[PDB]
Amino acid sequence: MTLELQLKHYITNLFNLPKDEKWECESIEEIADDILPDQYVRLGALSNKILQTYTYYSDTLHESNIYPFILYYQKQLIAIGYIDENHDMDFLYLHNTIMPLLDQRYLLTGGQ
Amino acid sequence: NLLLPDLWLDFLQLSPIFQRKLAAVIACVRRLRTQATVYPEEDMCMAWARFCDPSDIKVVILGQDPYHGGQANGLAFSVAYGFPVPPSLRNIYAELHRSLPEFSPPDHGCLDAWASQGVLLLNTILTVQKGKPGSHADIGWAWFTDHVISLLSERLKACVFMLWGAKAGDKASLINSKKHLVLTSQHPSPLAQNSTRKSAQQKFLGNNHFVLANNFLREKGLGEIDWRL
Repeated sequence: MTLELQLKHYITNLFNLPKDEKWECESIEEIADDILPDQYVRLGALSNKILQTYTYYSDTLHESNIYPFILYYQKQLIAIGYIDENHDMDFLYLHNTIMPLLDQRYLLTGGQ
Repeated sequence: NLLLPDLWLDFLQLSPIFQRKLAAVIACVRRLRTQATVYPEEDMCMAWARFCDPSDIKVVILGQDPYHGGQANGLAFSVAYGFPVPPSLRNIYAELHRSLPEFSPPDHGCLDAWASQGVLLLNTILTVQKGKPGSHADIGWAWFTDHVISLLSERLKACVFMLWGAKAGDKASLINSKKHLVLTSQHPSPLAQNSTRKSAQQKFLGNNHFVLANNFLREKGLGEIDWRL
């Protein structure tokens, strides 16, 4: 639960949201090709892999038009980020099952 | 005790061995409930079956597993009154509002009126451990809900099936698409909303599934669904 707490801290600080508002989660499985930008989905890497997803929501999150999310493939962390007001995905972390493609986890309190 | 209403027991006509297999899945969940929090409660995991007679089902909407934070109410996608509307349900509302001029997105996630009109909101997995999506994916619910889908296809004269995303789409081969209207698209999740001008599958927003469903029902002489909430 460390990563979800780091993401909540980051998002509530970035968007000046109430720190004590409860976040709820929607989880669905879906292939990476339908949920990640085309440039990050390649044959032999993320293409055709089913991801387990966590999308967080609340009243103020809905007011801000943002969807924070965490993606996994089996036990491997695949992505940390949020969908923004323009429905663009902004990644704090992205891994294609082979290697990290994007890593701004230094913005998180984890030290990674 | 198979937790199902008597009308559903009559509808499914479960063989003795299938009755025992369902009872075994129920027993597994009962064992797991003493070790951890499981959603929904036992007397709510069949709520999806209690809103209409199975012979009156006109639309089947498939979900995956229940919400795992206490908001599940035994229906796919729906949440109980007072709970914030989850993202996929918001996008469902958005497609309803685009396609149906009389539909206005509500401030709640309660789909009871749909269920009462013969919309079956069926999660393929009927329980989940708190905070752990997919944790009950392999305890036997999938066999049961697969069989339910097959029997709905076989026993109903005319029905609409809405399969959103890859997981639900995998169930299409269970359905007789000559008897029934099988509507497919990408998942309503905001994660799948904006993507690639590549997807062989049509986007959820714009899929027109609720209009096509009511057109089908009208063509077959059945009462249309009032989708308003």
